[PDB]
Amino acid sequence: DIAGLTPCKDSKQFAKREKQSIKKLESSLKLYAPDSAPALAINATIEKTKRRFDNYGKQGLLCGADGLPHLIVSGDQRHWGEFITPGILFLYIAGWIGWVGRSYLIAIRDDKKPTQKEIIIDVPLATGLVFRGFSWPIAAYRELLNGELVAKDV
Amino acid sequence: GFTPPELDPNTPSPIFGGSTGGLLRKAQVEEFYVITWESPKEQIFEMPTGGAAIMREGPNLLKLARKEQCLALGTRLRSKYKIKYQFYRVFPSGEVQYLHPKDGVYPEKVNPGRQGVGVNFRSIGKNVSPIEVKFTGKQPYDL
Amino acid sequence: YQVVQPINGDPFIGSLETPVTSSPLVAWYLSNLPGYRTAVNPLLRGIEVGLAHGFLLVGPFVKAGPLRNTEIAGQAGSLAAGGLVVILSICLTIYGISSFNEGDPSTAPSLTLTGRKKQPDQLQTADGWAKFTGGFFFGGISGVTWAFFLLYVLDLPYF
Amino acid sequence: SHSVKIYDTCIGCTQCVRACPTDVLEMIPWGGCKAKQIASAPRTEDCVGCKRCESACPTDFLSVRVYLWHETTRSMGLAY
Amino acid sequence: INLPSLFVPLVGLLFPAVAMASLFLHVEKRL
Amino acid sequence: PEVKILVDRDPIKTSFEQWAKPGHFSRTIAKGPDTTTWIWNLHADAHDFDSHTSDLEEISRKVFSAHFGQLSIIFLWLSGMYFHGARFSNYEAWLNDPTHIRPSAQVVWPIVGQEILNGDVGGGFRGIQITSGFFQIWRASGITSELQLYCTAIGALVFAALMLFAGWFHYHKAAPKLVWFQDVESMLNHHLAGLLGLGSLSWAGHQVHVSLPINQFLNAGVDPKEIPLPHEFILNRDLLAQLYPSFAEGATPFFTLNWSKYADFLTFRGGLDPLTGGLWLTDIAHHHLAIAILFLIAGHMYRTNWGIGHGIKDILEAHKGPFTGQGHKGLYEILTTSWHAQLSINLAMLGSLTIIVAHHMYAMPPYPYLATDYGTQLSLFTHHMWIGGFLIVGAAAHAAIFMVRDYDPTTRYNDLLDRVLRHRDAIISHLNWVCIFLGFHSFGLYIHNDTMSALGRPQDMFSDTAIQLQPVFAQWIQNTHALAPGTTAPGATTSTSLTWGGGDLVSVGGKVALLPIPLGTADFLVHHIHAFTIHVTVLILLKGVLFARSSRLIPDKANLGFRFPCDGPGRGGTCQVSAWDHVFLGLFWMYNAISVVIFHFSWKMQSDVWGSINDQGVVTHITGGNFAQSSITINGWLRDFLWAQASQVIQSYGSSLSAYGLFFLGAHFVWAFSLMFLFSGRGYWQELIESIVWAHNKLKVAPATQPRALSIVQGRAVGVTHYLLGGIATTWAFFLARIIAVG
Amino acid sequence: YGDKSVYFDLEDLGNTTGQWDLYGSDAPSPYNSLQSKFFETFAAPFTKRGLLLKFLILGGGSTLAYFSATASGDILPIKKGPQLPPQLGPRLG
Ligand code: CLA
Ligand code: CLA
Ligand code: CLA
Ligand code: CLA
Ligand code: CLA
Ligand code: CLA
Ligand SMILES: CC1=C(/C=C/C(C)=C/C=CC(/C)=C/C=C/C=C(C)\C=C\C=C(C)\C=C\C2=C(C)CCCC2(C)C)C(C)(C)CCC1
Ligand code: SF4
Ligand code: SF4
Ligand code: SF4
Repeated sequence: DIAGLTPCKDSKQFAKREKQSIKKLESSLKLYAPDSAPALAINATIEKTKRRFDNYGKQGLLCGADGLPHLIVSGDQRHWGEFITPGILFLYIAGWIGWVGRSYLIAIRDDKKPTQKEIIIDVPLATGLVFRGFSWPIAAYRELLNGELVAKDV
Repeated sequence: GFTPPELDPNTPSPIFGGSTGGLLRKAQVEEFYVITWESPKEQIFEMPTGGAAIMREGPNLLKLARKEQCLALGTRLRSKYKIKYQFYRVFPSGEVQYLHPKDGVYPEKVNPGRQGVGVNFRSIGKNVSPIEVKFTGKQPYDL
Repeated sequence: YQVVQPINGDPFIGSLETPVTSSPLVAWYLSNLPGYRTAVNPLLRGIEVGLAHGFLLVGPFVKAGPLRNTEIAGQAGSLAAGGLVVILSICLTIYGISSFNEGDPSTAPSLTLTGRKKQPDQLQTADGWAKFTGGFFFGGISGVTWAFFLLYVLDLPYF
Repeated sequence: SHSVKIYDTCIGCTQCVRACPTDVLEMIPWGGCKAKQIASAPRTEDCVGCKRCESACPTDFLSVRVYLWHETTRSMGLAY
Repeated sequence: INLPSLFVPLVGLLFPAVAMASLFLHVEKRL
Repeated sequence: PEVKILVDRDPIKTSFEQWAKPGHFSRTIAKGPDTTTWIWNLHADAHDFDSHTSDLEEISRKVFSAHFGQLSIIFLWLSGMYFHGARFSNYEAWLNDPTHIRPSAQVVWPIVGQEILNGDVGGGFRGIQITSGFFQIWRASGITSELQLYCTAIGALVFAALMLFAGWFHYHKAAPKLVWFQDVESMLNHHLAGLLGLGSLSWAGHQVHVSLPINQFLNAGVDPKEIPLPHEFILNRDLLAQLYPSFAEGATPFFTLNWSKYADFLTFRGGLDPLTGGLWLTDIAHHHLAIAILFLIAGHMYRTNWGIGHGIKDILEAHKGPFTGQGHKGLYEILTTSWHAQLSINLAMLGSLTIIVAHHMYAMPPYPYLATDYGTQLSLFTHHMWIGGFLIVGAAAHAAIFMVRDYDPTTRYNDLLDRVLRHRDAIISHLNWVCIFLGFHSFGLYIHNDTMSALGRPQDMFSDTAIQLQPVFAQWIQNTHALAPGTTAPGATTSTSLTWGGGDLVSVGGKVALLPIPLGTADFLVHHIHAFTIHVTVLILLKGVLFARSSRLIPDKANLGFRFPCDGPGRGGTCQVSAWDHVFLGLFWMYNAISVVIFHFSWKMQSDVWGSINDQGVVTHITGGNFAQSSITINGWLRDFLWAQASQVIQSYGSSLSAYGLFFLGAHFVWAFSLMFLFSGRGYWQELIESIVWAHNKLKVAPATQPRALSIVQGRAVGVTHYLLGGIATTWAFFLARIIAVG
Repeated sequence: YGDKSVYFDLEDLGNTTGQWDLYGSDAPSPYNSLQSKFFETFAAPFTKRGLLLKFLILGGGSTLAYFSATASGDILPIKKGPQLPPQLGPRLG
């Protein structure tokens, strides 16, 4: 496949690592009582590990000679779920945060003592402002086009 | 124009028990400083070098190894005890040099008998760059 | 009664008078050492100092040296002591050359503890220091030779 | 000896003179401000380079500038 | 006759000694 | 003259007005923030009461209330301990089989795969092993069930609430007046007798009734749940009579002065209990009884209200000789008007006391099953050592603060202090010489050994087999201690500790509890290293304190204050001339000294003390006695100690100790991060922040509160804080992982 | 200087600045003439700055060269040389 890697579902070292992990987890389980709280916790962890490995095989991740999943970020459409749509999600959230904070700073910049509203957050105004980050992708775009995103005269 | 007071030996020195912060060989071969004041009453003050000393009644004379020490002592005498002081620089040859207050009035108060030294008639931002004074003995600020 | 006093009663000189600094026996002992025999020819004081130091240096080199266990311990240690004396002579000569000039008087103090005049110690001159260092070198070599001869060359049970 | 310069922006506030710990600066008659005063540096040979004067100057940029230069036993503040 | 035996002390003891003495004399005295 | 209770009503009314205003104490701070620097200042001077005001009464009231708050915090911490032991611990399982189960009183919820930290500690329990040694304390106290731990936790919570209320009430409702705080005679009398003596008597009373009978039943092999409850032993007295017959007479021996009859449970045996590996509880009870008597007597010294007693002023002023003029005259007035003087004295004493506590606690273990719990021993020793070192450094910090701020010869003149300030130059010069001499001969010998070993000349090394440097004095002293019982101290059967000698190795559960510690050439070298480091740090701190007010460089250093960056680049440069900077350097040197001390302790214990006993009595030590021959070179310390023993921590990944490896790496990171602050200056950072702020201004997103770079002193403080945190934490992780995996 | 409490006078600056010799003897030679007459006569040729310096440097250099170039086997193991066969490297040698 890409970069000489093979799918984890049909890879062999991936399955070997899965088996070894479960064996290691089970080794501890046999020491305690069959149905004690530690035994239940260890069983839950084993089930979690099995579910994790099955999901990794299901999503179609690529596994190297090491038997571990590898992430392709070149832009291949078969792997957009590895970096590109999480990347878009991060960009949206981070722009939300930055736009909300900038809106707060611009809103409080007109008082005689703006610093007072900076060490003591004016929550009433902040609660109204935080929701602009839902549509910041549009507000920032029209802010740039309208030419007042960037401070002229500087 | 303010004849500076002449240093008067025989004036008593402050009561002091001795210290390891006194004069050294520099006083012997280079220079040392002497400060004099009046102090209306006998009282205990903090020495600029060691512990505490007591000013005698009437004139007091103290010899220090640094001018900065003399100035610190004078500042304490002027602000804490409200005493007028003057100090000199003494060379191994036997010379004495009146130092402060140079013209009878302390340097803080403007006096009509002082000329300007090292005053530039321009803002600090109008000095030439080093390239213009390169390979000449002058510095850009000396101009 | 207080024991510690300012120097000569002058409380503005950076020092004190203490039993260690100025006690009768200590003052006498210090004044009777070659370094402080001001009115004596510097060569003889140097001879005494060199003898003492050269004899001193032999012990540590011989006993603690790399060849202490070997039969040639005495020879090796004595040679090392002689070499150290030679290096000390070099140091003395360069110090004197750098710190003194022929045409200048002695830099030693001219006053004593009572304020009376006295001839400044000639050791602090150029030729005075040259004589002192030559005497020190001679005395050091002689002391090393004597310490080496006293042991090994002669049995003389010690330790 | 360090070089101390007074520039014409000085407002004669006197704060630098109060600060000098070796009596290097002074106040002299002048006519270009309300105080008719300006700082002078006639005794820079006693300057130690502490730059305590510059910390007191309220003008922007400074009106008193200390340029550290050749070092002497007086400038190095040595008592021995 | 072993050439290294002669030179190693010469360059490690004699040379630094003479050089340091000469340079101390040069640096440390008024001209 | 008389001692009485003086207070003032409603000095400050509880309210929320000052909460809304950040930094009410300082007027400029109260005005508001101009730059980010403001914020830092607000924290840097939070507890600097003597700077916010000048009235001694207000400072004293604030100090008293803050003491109440901190006491409340400590009580809350203890309540948390007892609750966690009660609910989230395997205390009963450990109680049934001490040597078998590894103590643990913390579990982690399973959220992000961190449940791996819930390791197998034994007793049908999975959690994080604890090295605080609480299980041993609870066993020694007689706690057998979790109901008692629950009750103790609830009581400690209630006392934390009471402490908090007391602080509020004393600062806001009834604030003692200054004369009340200045009454030191009655204070000393009560603390010596009311607190220490009476508290020790109370604890001895508990031990006689609860610790002794309960621990006797436990050591007899009775299951913990079958033991009579601690209160039964008080109701029916034959319960006690069975274990110790002398309880039959009951108190009459105490009142007829037939005290010998109490020899059953009040002994002078010494040594260790061969079953539990700790001190005999019958010795500890007698200990606390004697201590109670001594303190109750000593707390009757100073005069308060009935003429009889001692005036501290009289005692002080009665001492003076020809070498010190009128010494001790005026010290009473100094120590009753300045809090920093008292704080420095007390900090020095408490640091020394904590260090001594560490030494004595690993010397003769006082709790059952503590000696063979190697992790607990190592952790306790290291913890107490670090606490003591920090307190000692704080002593110097506050001595310098007093010297700068409260020292005044015009009104409060003392002769001894004046003489010290007058010959400080000689003091510091001789201390400097001693430091150099010790450094050359202690460390130089290590370098000599290393060079000889590298050149293939082991016969020239300073070792036990080449050139021996035997500590004859220490050997003689510990030999005199070994012969002590029966010769010079007839009433004792066993020596004070098993480290002195006499053989009689003590082991528990197949593990060595204690045995004689030999002193050789390596011990000599490391002890001289210790002396060197202590002397250098003392030099730094003492020079900071003595030259705090003035020196030949800056004759008016006091006018600048205790804390300040410098005095400019004049006089060649006056960087770090303040006393605060001397404390800042003393911190580094204290870290060096304590690190070397704990390394010595750990390696020596592993090499020559800790280990496993076998059937024939052959002791196999954790490290096969390589300290004597490998510790005499730096290469051995790097190889046989650091490299060899780091394997446990670095491998911890994939197991319950993985957290220790994570903290190892993180501590390395934080330590290296500190160098960022320790090596740079604030000018570069301010210049860079200028460009950053411009980039922000370009987008109308610049903060109103201007972001300034950290102050110089703050840069130093941050650097030292991060350095200490990183180093101490990496050593913490290393020690814990090594001793839990190998112990 | 020293009248009562005065500690300063321009007439005698040496005393004022503490230019004393704490331990100078100012006493005659403790040696009898005969011993000095020998020492000053046999140690005379070593009291010249340049001569002594040059002689010391070159004599010490020649002594070191001679003693190091003619050392015996029991002195320095470096020049006694190896006495064992040489081992091989992991693959080189
Ligand atoms: C860089 C050149 C250099 C050289 C060539 C040497 C050579 C030597 N060193 Mg040295 N050393 C050096 C650098 C050097 N060292 C440095 C930089 C250090 C500081 C780390 C030391 C620290 C050191 C120590 C601590 C010791 C040595 C010792 C020795 C001697 C050991 C072998 C022996 O037993 O011979 C023969 C042994 C003898 C005792 C004969 C002494 C050597 C001759 C005969 C002395 C004659 C000197 C002569 C008058 C010239 C004076 C110097 C002049 C050139 C200016 C050997 C001659 C060991 C020693 O021998 O003690 C002295 C020893 O203890 N070295
Ligand atoms: C920069 C080049 C260089 C370097 C790094 C060395 C380094 C070394 N030489 Mg060597 N040497 C060199 C050039 C160099 N040599 C040349 C060009 C010759 C003449 C062909 C020699 C002849 C020589 C002999 C006979 C011996 C050594 C030996 C040694 C070793 C012991 C120290 C010593 O004896 O000092 C060097 C001794 C000399 C006689 C050097 C004189 C030759 C040059 C021109 C001196 C340069 C001085 C100059 C002012 C400084 C150069 C600039 C800068 C590097 C400071 C040492 C590793 C000894 C040895 O074998 O080790 C066991 C030894 O006995 N050398
Ligand atoms: C319970 C209600 C209450 C209220 C409303 C107040 C109100 C007030 N107190 Mg007060 N006080 C209280 C309880 C209260 N106090 C108690 C219980 C104590 C005993 C400790 C004190 C002792 C006290 C003193 C000594 C002083 C005040 C002062 C003040 C006034 C100044 C602002 C202030 O409070 O500091 C700020 C508010 C805070 C919440 C700061 C935090 C302090 C806590 C203790 C920190 C907790 C420590 C924490 C565990 C540390 C670990 C960190 C970790 C979590 C990361 C203010 C009007 C000061 C004053 O009146 O000035 C003249 C004053 O000096 N109080
Ligand atoms: C301070 C640490 C230290 C100490 C104690 C020693 C000690 C020793 N080294 Mg050594 N060494 C050291 C560091 C040290 N080394 C370091 C850092 C290096 C570089 C890596 C070396 C490298 C080295 C080499 C290569 C060799 C030694 C050797 C030796 C031995 C003989 C050295 C000798 O004779 O010199 C001369 C000794 C003296 C001149 C004595 C002077 C000191 C006197 C006794 C004290 C004076 C104080 C006095 C009591 C004050 C009282 C005053 C009163 C009278 C008024 C000796 C036991 C040699 C050896 O063979 O080892 C066995 C050897 O060859 N060393
Ligand atoms: C029996 C008398 C007695 C006792 C037992 C104590 C005990 C204590 N005092 Mg105290 N003191 C006393 C008399 C006493 N004092 C007198 C007469 C004066 C006036 C001269 C003072 C003035 C004084 C000051 C100024 C300070 C103390 C402090 C402390 C505490 C020190 C820290 C500690 O070790 O915590 C040990 C913890 C415990 C022992 C836990 C139990 C605590 C109990 C409940 C204490 C109850 C004792 C108290 C005096 C009861 C009277 C109040 C009553 C109306 C309820 C400690 C609890 C310091 C402090 O504030 O504490 C942080 C402190 O700053 N005391
Ligand atoms: C009972 C002990 C004690 C007491 C009551 C005091 C009391 C005081 N000290 Mg002091 N000190 C002590 C011990 C003590 N100290 C010790 C042991 C040392 C040596 C380390 C010092 C060194 C010291 C210095 C250098 C200074 C003081 C200062 C002060 C005064 C102001 C402190 C302040 O509020 O600043 C603000 C306090 C803080 C900002 C808290 C600092 C937070 C630390 C660095 C973080 C700790 C990290 C934590 C342990 C682990 C990481 C957790 C994190 C990751 C969440 C105050 C009266 C200052 C002063 O000016 O005196 C008048 C001052 O300059 N002390
Ligand atoms: C695709 C991809 C990639 C790459 C890419 C690239 C390379 C590109 C680019 C890019 C670029 C070249 C960019 C740029 C930019 C620029 C500028 C100039 C900008 C800006 C912006 C701004 C300025 C903003 C602001 C704001 C906001 C909006 C947010 C919040 C608020 C604030 C105000 C902050 C890779 C292959 C890796 C992978 C896959 C994916
Ligand atoms: S640098 Fe210091 S000493 Fe020099 S002129 Fe300025 S204030 Fe005075
Ligand atoms: S501080 Fe500045 S403005 Fe004020 S007098 Fe001095 S030079 Fe002029
Ligand atoms: S580098 Fe910093 S601490 Fe040093 S003199 Fe300059 S400003 Fe002061």
